[PDB]
Amino acid sequence: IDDRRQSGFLPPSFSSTSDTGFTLVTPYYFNLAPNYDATLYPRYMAKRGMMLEGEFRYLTHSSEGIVNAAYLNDKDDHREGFPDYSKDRWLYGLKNTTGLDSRWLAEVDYTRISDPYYFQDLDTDLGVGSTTYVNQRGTLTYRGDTFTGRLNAQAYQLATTTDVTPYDRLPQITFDGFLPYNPGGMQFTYGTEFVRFDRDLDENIYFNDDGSIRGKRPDASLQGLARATGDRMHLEPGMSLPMTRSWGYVTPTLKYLYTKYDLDLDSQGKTDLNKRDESFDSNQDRSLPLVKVDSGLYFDRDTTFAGTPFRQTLEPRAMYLYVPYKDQDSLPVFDTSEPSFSYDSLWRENRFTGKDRIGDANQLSLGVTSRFIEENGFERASISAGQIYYFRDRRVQLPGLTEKDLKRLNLDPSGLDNDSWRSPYAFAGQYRFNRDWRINSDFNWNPNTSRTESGSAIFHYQPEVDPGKVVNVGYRYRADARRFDSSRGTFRYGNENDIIKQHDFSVIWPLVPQWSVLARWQYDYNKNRTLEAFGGFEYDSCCWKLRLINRYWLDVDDDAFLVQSEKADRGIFLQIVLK
Amino acid sequence: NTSGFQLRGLGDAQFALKEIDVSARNAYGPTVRELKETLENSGVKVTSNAPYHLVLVREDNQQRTVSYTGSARGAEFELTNTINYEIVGANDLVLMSNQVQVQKVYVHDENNLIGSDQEAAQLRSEMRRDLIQQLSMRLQALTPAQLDEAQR
Ligand SMILES: CCCCCCCCOCCOCCOCCOCCO
Ligand SMILES: CCCCCCCCOCCOCCOCCOCCO
Ligand SMILES: CCCCCCCCOCCOCCOCCOCCO
Ligand SMILES: CCCCCCCCOCCOCCOCCOCCO
Ligand SMILES: CCCCCCCCOCCOCCOCCOCCO
Ligand SMILES: CCCCCCCCOCCOCCOCCOCCO
Repeated sequence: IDDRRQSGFLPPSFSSTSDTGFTLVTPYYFNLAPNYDATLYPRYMAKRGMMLEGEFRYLTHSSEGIVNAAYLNDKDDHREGFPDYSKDRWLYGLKNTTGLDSRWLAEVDYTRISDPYYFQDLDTDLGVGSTTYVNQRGTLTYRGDTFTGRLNAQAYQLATTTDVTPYDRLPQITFDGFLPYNPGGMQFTYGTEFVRFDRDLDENIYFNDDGSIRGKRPDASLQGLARATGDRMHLEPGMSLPMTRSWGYVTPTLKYLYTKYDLDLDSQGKTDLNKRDESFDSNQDRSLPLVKVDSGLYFDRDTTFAGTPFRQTLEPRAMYLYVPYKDQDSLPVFDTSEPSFSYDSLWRENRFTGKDRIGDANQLSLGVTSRFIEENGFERASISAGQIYYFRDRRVQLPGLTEKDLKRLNLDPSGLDNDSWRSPYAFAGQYRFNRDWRINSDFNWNPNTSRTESGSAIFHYQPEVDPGKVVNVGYRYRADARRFDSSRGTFRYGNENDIIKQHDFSVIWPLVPQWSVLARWQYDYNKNRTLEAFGGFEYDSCCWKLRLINRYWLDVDDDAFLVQSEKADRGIFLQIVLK
Repeated sequence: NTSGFQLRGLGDAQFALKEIDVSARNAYGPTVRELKETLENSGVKVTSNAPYHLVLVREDNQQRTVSYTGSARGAEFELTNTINYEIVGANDLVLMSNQVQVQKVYVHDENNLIGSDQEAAQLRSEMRRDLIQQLSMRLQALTPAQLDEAQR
């Protein structure tokens, strides 16, 4: 038949959203494709002008990449008063990756937009959510058999006006390698890093005509070391000796972390705020030992469910972690984040990410994992349960989450205990099946505050290789999120505004032959508000395919007063397809 | 003896196939390297000279938003790592083929992008080692008795 090469018009699509008005897209698929293709997306809009997109794709042995372009002359107006506003909307980016066969990997992830309101006005692909940033990174990586070196130049471009300016890692050089050894002898590892974090803060106030000022960018809410820039060097040598047996394993590991900071405080940060409170040191120094003992056992069993023979392995695991305490409050945060509690949290050398914060540790992590494997080697089910036992407290915290909250914030959020003697219970369950049955659950329960920190229950239903019947049911909860507060310039635990308790329903189901129903409903119980809800039909003829849906959804917005607002929209979407 | 559980003994983690040519679309990378490493530590030597090859084609790292903030912005991201492997035998014949995947969720901060990237990186490492674990479990159950039975 061939006919993969539709070098003509692709089945168009219509959209009447009563906000964007009438919108007709008529794609053209350039099939210059022995291995690489091209596509043109000329979108006509009613409220806005005629626009065009260009998507080039290439896929070969040792190479992969997608180039994107887009232009629109803005017919729609009255987003004028909004700052950083442009009438010539454009987008151009390159997502490249070359040299998968060689030791020289050249990755590229660049994307430049014209204005922060590009995705809030033109983007419909990512419907429910909308990206608040785009990647501007370029990575070169050498990868020897014994070591790995990487030069990375990564930055971010804000697709919004209500978030702080992201830091730049203009030259991040990492050298992580190991050392050749013989079975029974010691194993040596090393991780070196050098990053120059820089950032061009835009704290310039924006004006009106009579109202004078109407709002200032969030960057002007950063205080002191929050405005810090500069370089950081990290040296991390380590040694490990894994005694492995057929029934168990014990692995001692001793590492040493040395970090040095060459900072700059841009004056306004240090001359005003610092001097108003404390002193500033551009030359910073940190050196810690680290002890980690990882033990584990292996049990086996023979079961038979529904005639199918399964191997139920029981895997108990213990891990002691010791890191002495050092005051790190004088350090700024560049690449450090503190992930919420889970089962994986039990087996990490540091409760923080990045290198700006090294968690003071003296813990005994106890866990267990029972998994069911069918004799073709396939993992069908998995259950994990664990808890950490603290012998000391957790004094090293993010800016605003340490005893800063006691003084300069007078706050004490509910569910925050860093002085208790134990962690929440962590449960991670998973039940799978190849004909796309998939239920995944996660639950974290703090016994001290007697509160649920995190919850998750995801379910994906499919039948006997029939792609017509799909049923997705998801429930999510989150109240222990540690995020940077734009309005406070520091970190914050469990933001009342951003607490997650949402459900996501989805379904495609056959009614009568050639006909099927499509539906989805996302709902936030915290706001008691529906995020997204659409429903419609799919007529599957012998010749053509017609999909029609009525859709309601919330989109991100940042008004002229620079506050995060959510704004909804309802519309009809129609699409034709030949396959 | 009430349960039926008892410690694992050599005969279980014996690994039937003691040699196989492990290759990947990403010839030099963390996945394939740590894979060959784990296999060698398990007792299986890796060499290009082999009638049986384990080929990793198309390793995919996808990401989607799974929860939203109070301002309808991304709150939690779900990373899904998926590796498509095929076992090849004599004369470049695909003896068998399947996929192995895993997924995890992390909290994304719109005001701390680099920290979130670091968290995502660590998560990707853990997921990587999990996928390698699964591939190990799958390769252990293999037997040299399973032939090509090619027919055309
Ligand atoms: C791939 C490295 C890019 C990182 C440079 C830092 C960019 C951070 O600021 C982004 C916004 O500034 C506009 C960018 O300037 C023009 C970019 O186009 C030139 C191509 O390099
Ligand atoms: C002079 C070392 C500081 C305190 C003595 C501790 C003795 C054991 O620790 C030695 C590790 O000290 C870190 C050395 O600085 C990094 C150099 O090694 C990194 C390799 O690139
Ligand atoms: C086992 C729970 C308490 C252990 C905390 C370690 C510090 C106090 O113990 C010191 C005596 O133990 C001998 C070495 O301890 C382990 C190594 O880490 C301590 C650094 O000297
Ligand atoms: C004032 C009215 C209350 C606001 C709506 C809150 C409703 C939240 O609970 C709904 C639970 O009902 C589940 C029924 O499922 C029907 C949806 O499933 C169809 C899939 O699209
Ligand atoms: C859409 C699939 C069919 C399932 C029915 C769910 C309908 C939910 O979408 C309603 C969209 O309307 C938005 C208004 O949100 C509810 C407002 O009323 C609640 C009163 O507080
Ligand atoms: C211009 C659109 C105005 C209509 C308001 C949108 C209301 C939000 O609900 C959309 C989905 O609600 C169910 C409507 O279903 C469409 C018909 O298909 C029903 C079969 O499920």
